[PDB]
Amino acid sequence: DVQLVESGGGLVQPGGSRKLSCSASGFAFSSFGMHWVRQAPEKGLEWVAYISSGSGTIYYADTVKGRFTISRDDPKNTLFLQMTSLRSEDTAMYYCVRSIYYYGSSPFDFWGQGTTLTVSDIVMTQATSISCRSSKSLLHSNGNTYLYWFLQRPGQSPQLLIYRMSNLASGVPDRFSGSGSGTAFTLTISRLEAEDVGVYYCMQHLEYPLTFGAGTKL
Amino acid sequence: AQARKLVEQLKMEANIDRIKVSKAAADLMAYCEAHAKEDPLLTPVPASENPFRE
Amino acid sequence: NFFWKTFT
Amino acid sequence: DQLRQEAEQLKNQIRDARKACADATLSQITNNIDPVGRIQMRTRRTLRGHLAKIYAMHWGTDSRLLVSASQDGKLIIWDSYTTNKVHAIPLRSSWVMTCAYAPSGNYVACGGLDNICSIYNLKTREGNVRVSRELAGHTGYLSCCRFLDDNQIVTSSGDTTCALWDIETGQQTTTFTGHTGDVMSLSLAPDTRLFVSGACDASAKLWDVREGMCRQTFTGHESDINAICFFPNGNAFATGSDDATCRLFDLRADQELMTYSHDNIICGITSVSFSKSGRLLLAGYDDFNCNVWDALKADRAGVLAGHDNRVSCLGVTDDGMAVATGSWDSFLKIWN
Amino acid sequence: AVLVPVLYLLVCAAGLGGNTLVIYVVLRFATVTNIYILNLAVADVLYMLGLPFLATQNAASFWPFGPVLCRLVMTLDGVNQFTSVFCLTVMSVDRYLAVVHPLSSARWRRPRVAKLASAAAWVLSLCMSLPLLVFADVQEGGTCNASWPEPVGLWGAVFIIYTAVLGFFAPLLVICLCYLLIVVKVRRRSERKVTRMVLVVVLVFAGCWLPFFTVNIVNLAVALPQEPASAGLYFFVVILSYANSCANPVLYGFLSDNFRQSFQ
Amino acid sequence: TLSAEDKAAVERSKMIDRNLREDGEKAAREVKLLLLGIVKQMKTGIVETHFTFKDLHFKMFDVGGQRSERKKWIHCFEGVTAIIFCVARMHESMKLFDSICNNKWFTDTSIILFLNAAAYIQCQFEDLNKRKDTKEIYTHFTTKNVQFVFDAVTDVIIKNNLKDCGL
Repeated sequence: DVQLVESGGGLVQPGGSRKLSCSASGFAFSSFGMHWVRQAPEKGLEWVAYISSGSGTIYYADTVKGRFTISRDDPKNTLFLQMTSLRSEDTAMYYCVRSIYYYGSSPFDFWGQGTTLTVSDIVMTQATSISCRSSKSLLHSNGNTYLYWFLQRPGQSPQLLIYRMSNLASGVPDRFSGSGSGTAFTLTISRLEAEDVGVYYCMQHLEYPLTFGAGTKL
Repeated sequence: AQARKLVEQLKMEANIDRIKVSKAAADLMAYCEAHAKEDPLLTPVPASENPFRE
Repeated sequence: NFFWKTFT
Repeated sequence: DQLRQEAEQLKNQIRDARKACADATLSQITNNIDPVGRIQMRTRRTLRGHLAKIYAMHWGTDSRLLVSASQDGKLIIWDSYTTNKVHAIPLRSSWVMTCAYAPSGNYVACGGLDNICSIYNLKTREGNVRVSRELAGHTGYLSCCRFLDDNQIVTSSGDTTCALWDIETGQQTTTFTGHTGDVMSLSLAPDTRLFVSGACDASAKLWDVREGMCRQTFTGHESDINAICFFPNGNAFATGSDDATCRLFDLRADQELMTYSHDNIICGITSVSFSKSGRLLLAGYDDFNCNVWDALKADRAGVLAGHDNRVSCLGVTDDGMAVATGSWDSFLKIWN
Repeated sequence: AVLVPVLYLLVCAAGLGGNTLVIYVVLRFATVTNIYILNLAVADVLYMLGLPFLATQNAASFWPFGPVLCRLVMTLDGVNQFTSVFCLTVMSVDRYLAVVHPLSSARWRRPRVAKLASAAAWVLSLCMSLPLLVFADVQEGGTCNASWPEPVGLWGAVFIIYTAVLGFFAPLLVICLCYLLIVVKVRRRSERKVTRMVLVVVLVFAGCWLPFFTVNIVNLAVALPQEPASAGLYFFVVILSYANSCANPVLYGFLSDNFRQSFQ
Repeated sequence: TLSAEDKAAVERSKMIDRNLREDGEKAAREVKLLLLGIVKQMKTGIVETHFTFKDLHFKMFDVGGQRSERKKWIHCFEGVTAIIFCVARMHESMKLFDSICNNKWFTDTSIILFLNAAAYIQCQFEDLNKRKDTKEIYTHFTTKNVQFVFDAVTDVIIKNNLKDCGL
């Protein structure tokens, strides 16, 4: 069993630093890159920061750049996010995501359980089968298009459904399908039984500033 | 018992319905020429379709 | 008026 | 002792039947057929990550990923298109002689002087590669092994016999004894029903997986048969021996049809493979070269010369787009 | 005479042919000794290619190519000579390290550390050539040698002393100590073969780089000459220094059981 | 030109290369001795015996329990530091010593002869070999055995490094 448990957080006055920690167990932690993804109580998911395997490559969001820092301790299998000069915009729930990149792998596999924090670019559209549209073409010269589907059941963390628009994730029933040309993507569900109710998000992975959709609810 | 094993195996290995060599050669040539259109090692392939460019 | 390598 | 005399009489009778079945030759019919012409190909890719001699390689079903085994105790997965490394599995024993890639792509296998065959699972939930199973029971070293399904595998050893395995239980289900010398080669049919094997004694035998007895036996060589390969149609095969000769045998005529020899080259033959259409015949020699023979006519048309040392392995993709060639200088090239 | 200018181009042709043969053979096989003989051959070919301008200067005592070209050509020649000497010293110390202390140096046997060592040698040789390039007011006509508005005695003293003590003399001490005690540790069949190579290397280097520096230093102090005999001595001294550049590929890249068997 | 996933894959490949180089550097410090012909008292294919002496890792490969044609797998032992040959009737041992000493793969690998009127047989054994310039034969009449093996391997490795450097 793979476990990702986040700790820390709470109530902090504006302008006060804080540290978030995530402990990983049940898998080879040193072979995986890690992401922090936050979601607002009234908005959708928003990518925060990313650290690769071996800590040799780091990216930050353009709205938290400078204030935040992301680090990993491999002997202890732990991931830290140091946050400084907090404002009212950072009141959000933070999740830790793991992803591994080689030929044929499935990134954004396992999501942890978030911690609540309270303080007191390609555009994707989900204004409206599930539909999603992108500002620019996600298709690449090598034949790969990068669009990922996530489903968030009520009261739980998101889980991966389909990566690169066509490959079904492990443990997912064969009923879900994904298709579409460039800048227009669709998700198909055969029959809607229970446990299929939630919020669906479409995410792009082509330039490291990663943009999530507004989300679609059933 | 190697002699017994050989003499026991020879009876089945000899009773096989064989066809003339000419028919086998004709079939081999027919297979070779029938599929001689999708082998990117006899005829050159354009560089626009070769996945091992550069 | 003589230096390294050649004349000067 | 009359039983052995009757056996020799049966051998003479079957040899007479073989002579009777022969009425024409391949060369006479193929003389009028136009030739292929000079074949020139270059090293499109060169994979440099091995620190010792490379003894085996095998293409994946998708014809993009490949696997290599070397004597530094390493088994490396290569992305052919971009020369990337996907996995690097370390082995318990560094004396390895064989590779295998599962048709599904989830498993690899390796064997050698350890007399056991180790099967590794490539797609786990923990993000690493772990040893799925170890198969034991052979007395001699392991020469070749090839997957049939996710749960069946055929191996050949120096015990002068071959074996079929059940991976979910780890016990052999069939045995294919009958050879006299060490088995050095192995080739599964495209139909995955028939099977062929060559041995140190100059004889190659055809086996059935579902019954496990020798259907046919072929002779004609004078030294050890080092390599065997199946024709793309499954009705013939090619055997490469230590005496600088290749021969094309048929499963219906039950006699050899053609030999591939040249006075300039007198060495051993280490690997043999066909092409997609069956017109071409690759072969690897001990003299640092890989001559590209021709099937219909024995005339040699083409040479691949880029290796500092002798070529051990030779593979051709399923779609016939590239030819990978490893060797003893610790590099393997892709030729197109 | 007419033969003295000719032998300059003759030496250039011979050195270029031998060195391009060595560089062609080396690159088509690959170890670190190859990656160091590569640096040595590159330095040697650049050092030989820098010469012929001086060869045509010495004949007519006139040099029509512009001062901005001379002020860089002279410093390039100096940097090539210093790089060649430093590469020789580093290769000697690398042989000593590989033979005597084989295992403890595995961190420094990597390709990366050898590359940074070579780069350090190149930049260290480059640092010493900037004073030569920036201060030499190249003569706008005839011989474009070094000149300084400040008194030339002090400049000559500092330049010659820091080119001789560090550029030549210190490598000679390092190489001689390194190549000598390695024979003692071995001590006979192996030793006899080693002794001849070490002796020939040290003797060739000393006899090719001592006379030039000594005539240069003796000239600076007191003996300013005027006779044509001294001019001929200087000319023969210069090609004597170039002789080491000519003969290094043969004595290193040819007389070695690895190289000649490898070419086969 | 390259996607983010492609960049991450290239970084993974570079990490794999670094680990391979580190493993090779680790493995290069051990010396491999091929036993051929009871020395394991003091310290189903290959039975590798591992030991350490004077801070140098020694692998001992005992391949005598194979019962197959030696010409098919002996080539796998190219590049071994030394062949530890053992001799205790003696005509068969001389014949197989001559066979193994003049093999094409073993024209440059040192042989350490171990024994378990003596001058005559010793001269005969060292004279069985044909090529004596770059191959040496070390003889010891069987504490002292491991030290002699260490010294002989040190001499072989010194000669090998001396030839590799070109000196």
